[PDB]
Amino acid sequence: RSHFCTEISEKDVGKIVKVAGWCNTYRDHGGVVFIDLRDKSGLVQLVCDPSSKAYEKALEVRSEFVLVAKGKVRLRGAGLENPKLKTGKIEIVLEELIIENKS
Amino acid sequence: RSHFCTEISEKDVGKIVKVAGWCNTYRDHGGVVFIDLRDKSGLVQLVCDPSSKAYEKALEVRSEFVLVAKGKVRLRGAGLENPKLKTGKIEIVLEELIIENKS
Repeated sequence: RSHFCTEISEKDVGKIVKVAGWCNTYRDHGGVVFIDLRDKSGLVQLVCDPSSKAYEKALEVRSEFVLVAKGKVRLRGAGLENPKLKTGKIEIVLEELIIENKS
Repeated sequence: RSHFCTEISEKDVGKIVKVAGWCNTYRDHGGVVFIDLRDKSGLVQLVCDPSSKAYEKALEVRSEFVLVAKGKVRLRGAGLENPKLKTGKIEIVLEELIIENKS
């Protein structure tokens, strides 16, 4: 059972959640993949590094790809909170990712 | 295998296709459900009537819900073609539908 993006907050840290949406922004810096996932409610940040089983799939993501993602909620890094997002204090550590469109 | 929404064309008439996207517009008229499904490639029309197994699920659709749909491609009926859309000569008769968000 999924959450809408903005139903996830600092209250959910430690929980495993499922979200479904589309890629608003994909970013890759220092080997770490950051995906802003958009759904009807708004945005949540997915984070994936090479130790995750989802990483290879995460690397194929492009803007507007349809994604169904599962992972654990955690706080964003020190000084990395985004005050303009409802979910801006947290991110989802990506454990599983399905790209519903082709590759 | 999915097609991107606007990869579906006249050459696909009669074939079964799978598409994934979000609801751009939901319309219900005369008991028939019309969904403009949007993905990275653009829009395609899904059509669903009460004789479809996917009808009860289709009734739950709202704008911006993430959908994964399967159905048969056909020509839009005479006079119903929409030349303002790439896929405007065709539509998908909905046979199966999954709503990936909570509905």
